[PDB]
Amino acid sequence: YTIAALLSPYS
Repeated sequence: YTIAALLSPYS
C-alpha cells in the first residue's frame, strides 16, 4: 500500500 505523511515542527 501507499501512504503519505507530512510533519512540520514549529518553535
